[PDB]
Amino acid sequence: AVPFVEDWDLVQTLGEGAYGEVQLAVNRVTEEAVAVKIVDMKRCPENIKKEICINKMLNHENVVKFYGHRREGNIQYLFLEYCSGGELFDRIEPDIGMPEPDAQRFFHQLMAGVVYLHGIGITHRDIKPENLLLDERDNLKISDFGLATVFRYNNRERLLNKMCGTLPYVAPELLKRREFHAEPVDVWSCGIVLTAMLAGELPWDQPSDSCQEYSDWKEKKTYLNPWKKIDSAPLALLHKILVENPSARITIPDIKKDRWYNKPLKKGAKRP
Ligand SMILES: COc1ccc(-c2oc3ncnc(NCCO)c3c2-c2ccc(OC)cc2)cc1
Repeated sequence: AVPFVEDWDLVQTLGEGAYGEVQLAVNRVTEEAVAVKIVDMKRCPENIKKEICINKMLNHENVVKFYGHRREGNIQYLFLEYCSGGELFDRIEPDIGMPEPDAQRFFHQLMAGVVYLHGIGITHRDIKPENLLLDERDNLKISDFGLATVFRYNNRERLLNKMCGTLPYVAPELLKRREFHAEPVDVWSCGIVLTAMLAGELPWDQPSDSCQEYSDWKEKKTYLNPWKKIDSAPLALLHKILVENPSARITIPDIKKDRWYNKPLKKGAKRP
């Protein structure tokens, strides 16, 4: 009943996506901020319709909250939780990474978000530091469900076959096999994200037989970069995640039992 609370000012561009751009909107009355993802549809309808649908299913503290959407002509609007900390990508110093206690905390929160999605039968399919945003308290939130899909419905798993994602994060089976299980693919990409956080570099362009850096890993040459920059404990976890055979790859229940994952490293937030 308050006269102007449906009014938002568009205060700046947060960035450009393929679809279009994202602008920071601020309520004229409350000063609440939200991100507005703008998707130029004459530039596709299949992508955004499913993205919205999937967003309506989601409610979790480590997943960017979906507030709504409007069609306003040929433009789709998605109203989303504003994550003022920006991309996890920007917290990774090239060639260095970040402090191991920060990397562990981000990884904990990433697993909590991924457990949530998988528990409701959704696979994100493009996990990478660009899509892991950070709120004002540096809490990690999984964003962009534009490539997400259902892998479980009525308690029945469906195998995937659409190739998608981003090559350096993509699991080797998605390049080698016609069909593959969804969950190990997201586990793999989380491993590449962990590697990036701890070494400040991606291990290979793609996990194919034709990629020298990938062969080196499969030959256990961890005296090379990026592996040499990583302490033995997290590296042991990475040996379990970055396993070529997805049926042998560690699952998330088992990641939660891993020694590094459970290693005390980090004290509270600066006077919490
Ligand atoms: C410090 O600079 C920035 C830049 C972007 C953002 C940002 O905050 C967001 N909150 C919600 N969604 C967001 N993006 C859409 C998917 O959910 C953002 C972003 C943002 C927006 C666009 C972008 O493209 C480069 C990268 C990050 C936050 C801070």
